[PDB]
Amino acid sequence: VAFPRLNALSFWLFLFGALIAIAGFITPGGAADFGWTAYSPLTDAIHSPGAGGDLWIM
Amino acid sequence: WATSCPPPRHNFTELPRIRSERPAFELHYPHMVERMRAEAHV
Amino acid sequence: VDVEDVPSAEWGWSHMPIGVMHIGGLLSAAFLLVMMRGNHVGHVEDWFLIGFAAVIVALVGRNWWLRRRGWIR
Amino acid sequence: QSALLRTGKQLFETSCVSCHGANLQGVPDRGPSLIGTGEAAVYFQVSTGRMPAMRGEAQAPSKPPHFDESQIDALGAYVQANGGGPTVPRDDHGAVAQESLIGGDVARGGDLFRLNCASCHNFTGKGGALSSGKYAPDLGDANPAQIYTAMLTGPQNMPKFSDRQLTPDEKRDIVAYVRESAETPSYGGYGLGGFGPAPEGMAMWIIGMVAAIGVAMWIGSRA
Amino acid sequence: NRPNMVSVGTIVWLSSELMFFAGLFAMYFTARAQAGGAWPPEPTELNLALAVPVTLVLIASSFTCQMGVFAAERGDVFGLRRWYVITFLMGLFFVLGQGYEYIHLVEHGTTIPGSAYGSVFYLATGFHGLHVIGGLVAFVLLLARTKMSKFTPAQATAAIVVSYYWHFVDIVWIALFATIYFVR
Amino acid sequence: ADMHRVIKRKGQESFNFGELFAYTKVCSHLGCPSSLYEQQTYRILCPCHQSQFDALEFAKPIFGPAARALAQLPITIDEDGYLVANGDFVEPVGPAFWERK
Amino acid sequence: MHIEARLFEILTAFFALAAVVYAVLTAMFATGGVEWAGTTALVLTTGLTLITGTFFRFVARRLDTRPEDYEDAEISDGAGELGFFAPHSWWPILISLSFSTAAVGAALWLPWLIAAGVAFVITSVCGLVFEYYWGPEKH
Amino acid sequence: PFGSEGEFLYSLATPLYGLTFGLSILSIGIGAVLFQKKFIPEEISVQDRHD
Amino acid sequence: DFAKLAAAQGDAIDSRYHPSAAVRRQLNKVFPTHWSFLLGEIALYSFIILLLTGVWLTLFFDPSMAHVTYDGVYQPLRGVQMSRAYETALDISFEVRGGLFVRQVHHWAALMFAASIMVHLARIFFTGAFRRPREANWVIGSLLLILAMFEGFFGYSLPDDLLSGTGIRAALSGITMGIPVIGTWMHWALFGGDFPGEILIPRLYALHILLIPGIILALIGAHLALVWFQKHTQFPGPGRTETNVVGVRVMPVFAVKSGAFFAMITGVLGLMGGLLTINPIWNLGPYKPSQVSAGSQPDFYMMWTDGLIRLWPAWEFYPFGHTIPQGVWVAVGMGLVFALLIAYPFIEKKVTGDDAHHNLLQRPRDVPVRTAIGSMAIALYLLLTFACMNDIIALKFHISLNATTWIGRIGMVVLPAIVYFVAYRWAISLQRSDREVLEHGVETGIIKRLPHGAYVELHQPLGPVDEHGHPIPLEYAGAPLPKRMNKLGSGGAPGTGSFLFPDPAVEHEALTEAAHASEHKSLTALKEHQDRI
Ligand SMILES: CCCCCCCCCCCCCCCC(=O)OC[C@H]1O[C@H](O[C@@H]2[C@H](O)[C@@H](O)[C@H](O)[C@@H](O[C@H]3O[C@H](CO)[C@@H](O)[C@H](O)[C@@H]3O)[C@@H]2OP(=O)(O)OC[C@@H](COC(=O)CCCCCCCC[C@H](C)CCCCCCCC)OC(=O)CCCCCCCCCCCCCCC)[C@@H](O)[C@@H](O)[C@@H]1O
Ligand SMILES: CCCCCCCCCCCCCCCC(=O)OC[C@H]1O[C@H](O[C@@H]2[C@H](O)[C@@H](O)[C@H](O)[C@@H](O[C@H]3O[C@H](CO)[C@@H](O)[C@H](O)[C@@H]3O)[C@@H]2OP(=O)(O)OC[C@@H](COC(=O)CCCCCCCC[C@H](C)CCCCCCCC)OC(=O)CCCCCCCCCCCCCCC)[C@@H](O)[C@@H](O)[C@@H]1O
Ligand SMILES: CC(C)=CCC/C(C)=C/CC/C(C)=C/CC/C(C)=C/CC/C(C)=C\CC/C(C)=C/CC/C(C)=C/CC/C(C)=C/CC/C(C)=C/CC1=C(C)C(=O)c2ccccc2C1=O
Ligand code: HEC
Ligand code: HEM
Ligand code: HEM
Ligand SMILES: CCCCCCCCCCCCCC(=O)O[C@H](COC(=O)CCCCCCCCCCC)COP(=O)(O)O
Ligand code: FES
Repeated sequence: VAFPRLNALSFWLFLFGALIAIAGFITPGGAADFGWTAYSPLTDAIHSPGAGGDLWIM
Repeated sequence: WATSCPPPRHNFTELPRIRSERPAFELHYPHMVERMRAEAHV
Repeated sequence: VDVEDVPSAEWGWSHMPIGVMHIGGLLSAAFLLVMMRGNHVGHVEDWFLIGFAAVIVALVGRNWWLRRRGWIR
Repeated sequence: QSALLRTGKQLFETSCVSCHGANLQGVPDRGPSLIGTGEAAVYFQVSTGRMPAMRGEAQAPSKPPHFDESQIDALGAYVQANGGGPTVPRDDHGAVAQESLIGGDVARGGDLFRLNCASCHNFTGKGGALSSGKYAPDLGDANPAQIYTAMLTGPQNMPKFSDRQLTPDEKRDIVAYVRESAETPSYGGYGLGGFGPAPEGMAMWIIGMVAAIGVAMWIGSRA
Repeated sequence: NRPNMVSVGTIVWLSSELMFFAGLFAMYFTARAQAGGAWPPEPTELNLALAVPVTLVLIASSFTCQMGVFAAERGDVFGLRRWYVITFLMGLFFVLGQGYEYIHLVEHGTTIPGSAYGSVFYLATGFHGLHVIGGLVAFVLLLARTKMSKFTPAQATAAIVVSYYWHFVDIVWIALFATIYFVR
Repeated sequence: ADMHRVIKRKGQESFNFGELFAYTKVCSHLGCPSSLYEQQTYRILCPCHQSQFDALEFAKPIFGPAARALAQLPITIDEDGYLVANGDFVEPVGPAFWERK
Repeated sequence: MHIEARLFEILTAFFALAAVVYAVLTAMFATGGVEWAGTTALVLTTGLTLITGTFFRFVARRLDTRPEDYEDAEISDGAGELGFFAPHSWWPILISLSFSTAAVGAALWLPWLIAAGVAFVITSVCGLVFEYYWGPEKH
Repeated sequence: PFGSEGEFLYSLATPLYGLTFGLSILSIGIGAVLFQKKFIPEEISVQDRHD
Repeated sequence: DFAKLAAAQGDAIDSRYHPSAAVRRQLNKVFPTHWSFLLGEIALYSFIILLLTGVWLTLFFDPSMAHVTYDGVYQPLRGVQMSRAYETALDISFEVRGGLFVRQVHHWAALMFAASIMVHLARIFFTGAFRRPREANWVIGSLLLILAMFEGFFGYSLPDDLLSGTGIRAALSGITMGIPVIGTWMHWALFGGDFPGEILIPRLYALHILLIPGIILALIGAHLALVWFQKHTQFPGPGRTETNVVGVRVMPVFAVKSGAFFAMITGVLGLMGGLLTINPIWNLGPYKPSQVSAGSQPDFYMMWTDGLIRLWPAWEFYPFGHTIPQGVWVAVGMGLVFALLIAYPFIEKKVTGDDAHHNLLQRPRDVPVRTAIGSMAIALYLLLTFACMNDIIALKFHISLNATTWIGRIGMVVLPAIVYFVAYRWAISLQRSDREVLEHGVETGIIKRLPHGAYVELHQPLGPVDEHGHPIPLEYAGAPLPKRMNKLGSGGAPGTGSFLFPDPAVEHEALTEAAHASEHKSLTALKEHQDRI
């Protein structure tokens, strides 16, 4: 491929981003619970306060 | 399909002549190339 | 160990006997099972202890069986 | 005021009934009775945004408020009319008291805070973990009235401190200590969060030791 | 006789990074359509006595960057270093001028929590400023690499693609400056 | 409303004055003030090594390194209505030692 | 590489037409007028394909036919060095761990963790960018 | 004390002590490292252990 | 003048003490220049800074447990009852100009001392530097680490604030009294009675400023003398043998480097002392047994012990009317850990059977079992250390506190096993990566298409080649192998000048030619020495 190290970086970014989003399940409240589409204002800090939603976003 | 299973580190110890979108087929069945050009259109 | 398995086998300590690791796995599993004895009232952690112990016993048993049958050395 | 009472009921009906009931009696396994919790409980729970709650878990978090000051007064008046209870301290103009709640004896406040509060909130109100998913939060954002009503009403798992257990002057000393330990700068450099040994040991390893090893690598050779 | 691979990759990525700013422009225009006649609303008083000189400095940094590119294509590592140091200083000046504008806007009551206008203004201009900071980091890293080995064509290609990024940042700023300070 | 859930310890059935209970604030594990009192769970949490004691079941440990319950103080009131102790602890207070029980 | 430019120019034609049509059709007989989010997105999608297509079209008219652009090129036309392709590196996983540190810091709003993650990112990206340019150690 | 006019300047006293002390001896150390690396002759010496 | 004075003083010294030969032997001593051989002197310099700042602190500190009423400037504690120790610790940080800075430099230096000892221990263990003839000096170092841990603990216990007093009540008082048969007697010998008493802080002060630091100083002297007269180990490399030392002489290069490193370590610790708050005891209050705060961590070098207390289950025994409480396990555990650390060289020579003299180090990849064991030990240490901070982690990172306890409990068994397996395979994998370069040369990253369409990567051989052109396979020699062509000089040099302006071309040419000639001469010198021996 044109950029072998960028290719490796893309894979590792996939893996660690997916692990960050799934780690919501190890919090007490749990993971994101506002759907994969994440409609507003259900996703705002007033209506989804947990850390699961923020971990999902990042 | 014109290289080994698995491919080497840099994928190719040689390349065939590329004249269509079926280069491995033409590599493995040269006798068919003429037919492939003749029969291509209904 | 042979140098085909550990290339620097003559430069350092390269072999740990398999019995040490098999017995250590079994004892670690047994230790996970003995922490079910405690003051805790929930059982979520009991299931986690049982699962980790089961995985350890399965890995030890697979390794032991495959060495006995000659599939790994 | 009848207008304030009907506005509070009107706000309550499309925000709080699903969990607390139409008559403020509670909905079982969903939310408790509000009878006798008082205006002070409403003020604390709604002005810090904890109410309305969004789900059941270990602990309901604070979040941006869903109502403004007059709506909070209306809701508190409506709840007060059903059972009474404690009220939020006011000033001369009838506003929620903030500055007059700062007591004059911060040394007594610190001694009282360390006896009654630091077990759950830490030496300087930085927060601390509780049993299973719960936690006493960082105290650095609460205004004086929020601190006062938090002591007065005993939220979630926080003990309730009555005006007989901690008199109003003791509470004002405590709020003075809480506010001043939040606004005082660090004296010896960057405060590192105020938790002590754990962030200090993190700073040694990631700053001091990394610097020392990098300098050693620069001075020394490889291979 | 063949495309510069690093160049094409950089151009392709920059075109993608245009869509990121598309999202922020959409946020800005949605908030502006809901303004109700007051845009910017009180108390926000934008001042062009400071935005304009900062904009002009950022534009002139593009000419200095292009001069560095000409030196690099010429094989002159020292001319490249001089022009890229000048460009770095000018972009740093842009960042500081933006920060000073931010500070004066915050004191008069235009903040992210304060109003919808503050939210869009600060996300748009602040993400652009973050892109500028990333470009300054890129200048620093490129200039350090020219001291590491001899000046090869690959090193000159690296300079060229860093300049592609800098021109993208400048043009995005021109678009943001036109829509915020004149199409109010 | 929670008084029906209280389980008494043998020898300590009358140590409470109605709905007032008194336990030692000294943790039985290693002596820290075990004073993180959760009113809804009725859980006493020790900040030092995370022992948890069930206030409704005579401060019996339910989590952590503590194996022993917190000692209960018997309490009552006097003629003026002030809370007073109704005797001593019936067991030694604080961390254990070789000589104990 | 004229086909490469043509692909993006064709996409550009469609995207520009769609953007203009959508803006005009929502300005007229659509509630609220111009739908700004979708119009902006379509205009800048057009811009994306325009940037890439213009770059390819400028590149194509410079260089004459490559062996991959030539209908009856021989395999031996492509003999010689291709370029540099990194043989190995552990810097990509360090960059992703650093960026994930900063992301966890932003998710939980821990400013010190965000600072540490940004510092890690800068160090890891320097490690990647310098990997094939550090000279020998000097003594 | 808290909320006084002098509290901010007081809060920088110890930081300034550490910045001026730490920088000073830090800079002398750097300068001496550079002098060794750039001016003192490069050397390779071999000693017999006799151990 | 300045030269005649030096000759006159030199002759006066030599006529009176005749030290010329011994001094010259010290000037000609050769030290290897490896970056990791500088790890021990970070610990030495931290100890020196600790001595200087500690002497400064003893001029102001009153370690009395006598209770007084605070009369100082710190308004949030006015009128509060406290010990004289807490009183004078506050007086240092508020009433003595520079006292807070000195105190913070002392505490940061203590943290750097412990961390340096840990990292230096890791080098010693993973490179095999403990092997004979150097077993005793590993033992001396092990004792130094234990003494440093307890010295730092006693030191931060001295101010008698709430946090450190909570640490004293649980660890020093609770665990001690829990000890079977002799527990309570040890407690009453140490405290003079029950906790807290009136003698504890003065006694700890005496232990902390004189007795323990004197033992540490004696042990450090023995340690450095053993290193000096046993002649430091080295890594395998060109010209390096079991019987020589390759490096630089003391005079002047090693002396200059050591002095400059000392100055830079001092600078870092001084920047930390006046840029980062450590232990702001006025925020904590004086110690009272009725009070406590969330987050009762010790300094990091003690955390693992505290972590062990947090993780071990509530297992107790009650034989014949007696009590063996939970803390006894921790005590035993600590002893076991220390006994395993001191005894490791003899354990490994018993297991491996290797009892040979060793002056050449092992690369950690080449001893895969010991590397796996040390990685396993570091994994356990980190798990216990983070278990100690489990409450802080629960608050900041949104994990149930109960869950953190169980993660630590299960991970205490599982994480070291996983780490052992991974580290073992990783070490052998690095061995294979070295072998690859030995048979094929350095992958340059340049791909080439042959006329028939093959893709080949260009390799740079590290030795002689064939008539076909492939390299002759080289033998591994225990030394690192280059893997980047730029590290072999392929990148060249930019071009002489300032950063912005070039020098005259003739200067650049002369400088580059001289540099290449010098590098070639150095390589040739090492090569011919190697060929001769
Ligand atoms: C995935 C791989 C495996 C196969 C595929 C999938 C397997 C998983 C399936 C598990 C299904 C679980 C149920 C899901 C729903 C759920 O969410 O839960 C329900 C409820 O539960 C609790 O209520 C209990 C009751 O329902 C209430 O009626 C009651 O009142 C309450 O009473 C408590 O509380 C009271 C005060 O309130 C006290 O009065 C009272 O005394 C008590 O304490 C109860 O609670 P309690 O018993 O604590 O917990 C128990 C809960 C809690 O959930 C759980 O399953 C716990 C989670 C278990 C996690 C399993 C870990 C697996 C190990 C790892 C894989 C190891 C590593 C390997 C990795 C890779 C390996 C490769 C190298 O049920 C269970 O365990 C179910 C039993 C079976 C679990 C499965 C075990 C399988 C492993 C064994 C074999 C080994 C593997 C083979 C290897 C070769 C409360 O929480 C409630 O809120 C909650 O609502
Ligand atoms: C060899 C060199 C050695 C020397 C190194 C020196 C470096 C340190 C700096 C030097 C010190 C300056 C001189 C004098 C001190 C000073 O003048 O100081 C002012 C005040 O400052 C803090 O006040 C914050 C606000 O100003 C107050 O308004 C607010 O009240 C206060 O709030 C606290 O108190 C409240 C009670 O009221 C609570 O409510 C509340 O919650 C909280 O506790 C605040 O504090 P806080 O949030 O702590 O810090 C936040 C910091 C931000 O973080 C920091 O920079 C800390 C950095 C050091 C920490 C290092 C941690 C390392 C982690 C590990 C690596 C982990 C990862 C490893 C695992 C990975 C896993 C993968 C496998 O602010 C910011 O700048 C944010 C914006 C950007 C930050 C950048 C600044 C510098 C670094 C930037 C790095 C590059 C890019 C930019 C980053 C964004 C408090 O201290 C106050 O006492 C203090 O008064
Ligand atoms: C025994 C025990 C305690 C067990 C619990 C362990 C545990 C589960 C910890 C993880 C907690 C997290 C990170 C929670 C969210 C879930 C999550 C994202 C998990 C990881 C998912 C995953 C593996 C995939 C993504 C890739 C990846 C590896 C992610 C990076 C994870 C990172 C970098 C997180 C940090 C981990 C961690 C526990 C660090 C501790 C840091 C410490 C001890 C710092 C102390 C400290 C604190 C706490 C301050 O408050 C402070 C304030 C001001 C200045 C400084 C500091 C400071 O340094
Ligand atoms: C543990 C049992 C606690 C003790 C003792 C005290 N507090 Fe607390 N507090 C605790 C919790 C679990 C919570 C959160 C409850 C919620 O309903 O979400 C609180 C909350 C507060 C607050 C509100 C903070 C805010 O988010 O800004 C304040 C101001 C507060 N607590 C103060 C406080 C004081 C002064 C205490 C001593 C009397 C005190 N708390 C005791 C847990 C515990
Ligand atoms: C106060 C703590 C310690 C100090 C100040 C200290 C200091 C030093 C120094 C300066 C050296 C020589 C330079 C070097 O290799 O780094 C050294 C060598 C040595 N140290 Fe330490 N040390 C300490 C603790 C330890 C520990 C914990 C161990 C291991 C358990 C240890 C074992 C050794 C050994 C074996 C050597 C000689 C190694 C060799 O020749 O290569 N020391 N020490
Ligand atoms: C191995 C060496 C040492 C270590 C690890 C060490 C560690 C510590 C630590 C962590 C503290 C607490 C600091 C604080 O206030 O925040 C302390 C306090 C103290 N130490 Fe040391 N120390 C060492 C050597 C010495 C020596 C040799 C002296 C005496 C000359 C000394 C004198 C003091 C004094 C007087 C205090 C109390 C005053 C105070 O806390 O501020 N120390 N020590
Ligand atoms: C340490 C205090 C004094 C330091 C001065 C001593 C070192 C210089 C004297 C000798 C060098 C110059 C030539 C010379 O005078 O030759 C001679 C002096 O040196 C000697 O013969 C003995 C010197 C041994 C003492 C050194 C011990 C420690 C010194 C190390 C300090 C870094 C005199 O020359 P001459 O007699 O005229 O041929
Ligand atoms: S002292 Fe209470 S759990 Fe250890």
